[PDB]
Amino acid sequence: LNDLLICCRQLEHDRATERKKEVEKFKRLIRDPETIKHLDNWDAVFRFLQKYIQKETECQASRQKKMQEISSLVKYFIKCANRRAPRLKCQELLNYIMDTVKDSSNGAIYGADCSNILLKDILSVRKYWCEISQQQWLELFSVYFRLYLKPSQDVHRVLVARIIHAVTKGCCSQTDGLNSKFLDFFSKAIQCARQEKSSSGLNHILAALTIFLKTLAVNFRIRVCELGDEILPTLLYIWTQHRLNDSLKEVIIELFQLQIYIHHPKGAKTQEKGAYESTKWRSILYNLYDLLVNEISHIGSRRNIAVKENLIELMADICHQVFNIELGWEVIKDHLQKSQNDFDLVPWLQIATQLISKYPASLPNCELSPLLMILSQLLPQQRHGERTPYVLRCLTEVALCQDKRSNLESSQKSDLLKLWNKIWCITFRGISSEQIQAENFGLLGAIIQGSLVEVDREFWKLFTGSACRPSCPAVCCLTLALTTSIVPGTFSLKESIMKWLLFYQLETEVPPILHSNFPHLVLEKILVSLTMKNCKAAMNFFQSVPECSFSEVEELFLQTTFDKMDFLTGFSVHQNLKESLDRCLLGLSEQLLNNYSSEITNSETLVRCSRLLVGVLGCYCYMGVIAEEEAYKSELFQKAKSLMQCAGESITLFKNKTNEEFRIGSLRNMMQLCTRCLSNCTKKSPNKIASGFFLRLLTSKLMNDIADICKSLASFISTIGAINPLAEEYLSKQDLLFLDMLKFLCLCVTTAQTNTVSFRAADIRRKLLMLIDSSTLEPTKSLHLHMYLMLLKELPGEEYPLPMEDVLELLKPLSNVCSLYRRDQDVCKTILNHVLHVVKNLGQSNMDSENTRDAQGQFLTVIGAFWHLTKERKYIFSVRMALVNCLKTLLEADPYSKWAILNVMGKDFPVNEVFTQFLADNHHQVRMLAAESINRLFQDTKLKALPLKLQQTAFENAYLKAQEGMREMETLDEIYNRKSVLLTLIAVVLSCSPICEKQALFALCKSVKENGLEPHLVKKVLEK
Amino acid sequence: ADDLFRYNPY
Repeated sequence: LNDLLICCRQLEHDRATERKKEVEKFKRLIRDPETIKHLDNWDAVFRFLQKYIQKETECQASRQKKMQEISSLVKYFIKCANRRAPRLKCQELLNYIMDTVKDSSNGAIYGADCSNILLKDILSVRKYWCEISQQQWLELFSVYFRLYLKPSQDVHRVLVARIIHAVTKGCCSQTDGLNSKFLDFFSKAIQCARQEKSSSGLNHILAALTIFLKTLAVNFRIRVCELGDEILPTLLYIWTQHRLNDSLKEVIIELFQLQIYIHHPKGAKTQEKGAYESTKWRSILYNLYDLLVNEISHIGSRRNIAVKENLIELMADICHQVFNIELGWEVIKDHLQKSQNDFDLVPWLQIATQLISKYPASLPNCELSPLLMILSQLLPQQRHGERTPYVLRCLTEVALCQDKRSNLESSQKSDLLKLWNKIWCITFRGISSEQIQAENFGLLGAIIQGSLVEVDREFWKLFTGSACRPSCPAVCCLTLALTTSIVPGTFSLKESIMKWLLFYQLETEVPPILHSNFPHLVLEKILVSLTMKNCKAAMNFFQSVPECSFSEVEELFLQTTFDKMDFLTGFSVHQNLKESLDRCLLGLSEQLLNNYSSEITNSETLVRCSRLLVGVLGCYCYMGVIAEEEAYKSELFQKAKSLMQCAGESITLFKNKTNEEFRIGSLRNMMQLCTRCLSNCTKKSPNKIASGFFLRLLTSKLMNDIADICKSLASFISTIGAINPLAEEYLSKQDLLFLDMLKFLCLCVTTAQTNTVSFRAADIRRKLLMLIDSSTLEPTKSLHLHMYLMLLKELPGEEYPLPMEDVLELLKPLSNVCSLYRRDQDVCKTILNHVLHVVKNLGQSNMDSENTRDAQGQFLTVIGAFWHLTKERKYIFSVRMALVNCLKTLLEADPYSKWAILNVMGKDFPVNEVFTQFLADNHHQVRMLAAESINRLFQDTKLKALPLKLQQTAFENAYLKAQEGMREMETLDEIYNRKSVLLTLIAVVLSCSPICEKQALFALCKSVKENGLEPHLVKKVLEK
Repeated sequence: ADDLFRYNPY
């Protein structure tokens, strides 16, 4: 240890040539004992190295080589000191990098090397990426962008751009974000790109600009719109005059899409509906429409003839915003008719398909008949060309659009019926062509679903026989036909369809249904409905069961302008057919079971067959055909149990030896299928009964083997910036399989408590809780973090609460887990979003023992710690939003704040009083979330109203906070946002609480002339 | 600095 200090003291001097020997010794003295002693030392050697660096630089080609070798020494030290773990102090290193890069006295290659080291050693480390303060981010951005604007053109410029990119991402993902005043910086760069032809690094600069606009669009919406109106013409000029490379074109397209999203949230056509309109924006829209039309007729826009999907989406959005220089659907019709080559016809078909699908109201009624006239002329070619699928998709979209309209005239209806019947006649021939069998059937469905064509006898013949093998589109068309048609007798047909569905080659060659995945409970419903006396009624009854990016910013925009407001808004079965179906299913199951081999057959086929059997049984049980108790004694249940027992052999074999790597895929597929089999919802559906049967199928040995495999796996030992520790790229195949098995076990435990099963849910739950033991779990491991988050999200349940000791076991390591990731914003947000699920079990107070208060304190202290850290401006708006969601859940759990009190600094705060504080936040999205969720303070939400005084006090406090938000006051956007927050709070109070209606109305009347609320906005809200 | 996260019954 003393040797290093002596060597550093010697190196502090200035020798003529012995300093080279000292440097060689420094490079060569790094050994394992020295590294072990350095653990805390690195700061001192680093500052001594800085002394040497400044002394050496104090004293052309030779100087350039000296700079190169000194940079090599610096990077060698940096990679050696952090090779095992990030230990070097980061702020001083960032200061060193800034000092070396800002001055132009150093050589260009030396600055490039320093920037490369900053990019590859600092921004690539998660700890350094997360610990950097906002001021350092801003000064780094300024320094590294001022360098970019310099006229010195070299190879490092592109690299510099990359730096900015990374920095921008960091400043938008770890702090409050860059100020709006930085935007002009970006603008300057664009202006340079207007005259500079090389355009070395515009892609990275524009990607950083896109990230900045995405972050800055939530506020300052009008500012962003003005910036777009200022910038976009230059981008169009660059697109016209540049080389038209790939990455730059894609980034420009993405930026145009973002601008259109901001100007027209969710396709707001007019200003009164939410759009922001300007003459410059309209001219830009027309110019960009012309540019995209010109770009479509190009080889590079697409052997392949389809256009890239992003271009089609942008084109459809522009057309919707432009359509009423007519520029209407007649342009599309003319392009469809005039174009002869299929290369010039597919893009317009794609554009029409997207326009119809996204905006059905765009196409007027009067254009329905002519359009179908044109499309019917493109399809009937006897050979199926490369343009046939696109024509079929366009026809399907047109049919689905027509099905949604009810203001059609009788003559129009007759003409449409004639055209639909004709094109049905053309499209029916050639159905045997498998090459387009996915599209054809779908079109047929669109015809059948809308009842646009009467089904003939020959259509039913298509399903029977060997004309077409079963497939997902074919089965979907079949169930659509069964829903809105009556099967002709021609028993000979229903049994034929049943045999076709259940066909298996007699003596190997597994049936197509067992090979291809189908949507859950689709084959079983068809099979059951076939056997019933009234197939159409049974299918309708089955279908009648009740249901169990930048989009959110667009929804926030719509909410701010008050254009969207989420609030204030006897069967009989043929015995012979049933026996035939049972015989066919039993025969298929037996043929699968006896042919089974330990290696030859696949694992998921057995599970698919078992799922089919239990689904058929559950579909029978949903109606009155079969009884619950004697469905267990049926031979089908025994065969399904045997199939599952045979399937468990693979699990046992993998348990015997885990080192095998080729069995992971099949096990993962089987676990995913089993997870899909089970359901946790309880609404008296065939899915619930099928899930119960499947749960009863599983034996205790399989569950114990799965738990043992999970324990063994758990115990077993380009991108822009740092990688998120929760990223899936850190997970191997074994980790993914372990996560799938853990999810399956969690669902089994959660759903097993309702029913009775062979295995014991308590033992499996105890084994699961053994995984998060303090001695075993290390939060620093990504797999353990994923395991803990999955357990937190899955284990708690509302219908059947867990024992409070299990809740304590779940909550025990949470304090440490939050302690490790205090710095990371993304991990904190994920942790909050996952922990908000425990409040359902925490709120129970029937067994209010000491364990209940212990668990409640354990959770509330963590929530209060997060709130206290938030109050000190320590977390970004995402963590604040997650905290708001958690507090809303807490308010739902305990309306009266009997136990939900946050303790911090020796003081206590009720959750209700804390919640109203978020109405004066600095971010619009958090304020809107709080204002929209404020209704929890006036209703039980478990719908009985709260006492009078509580409601009065809550309304007064919320109104006062909303007033104070405005009271603390180019910046029209802030004023507009605060006014919208106030009006939204008043509207929510009016909609939810009938007691405070008069008070809310009087407050609105006062604020009309006191706060300067816009009369038209409040008028619209009051009208609604 | 980090003692806030820990739960203290006493």
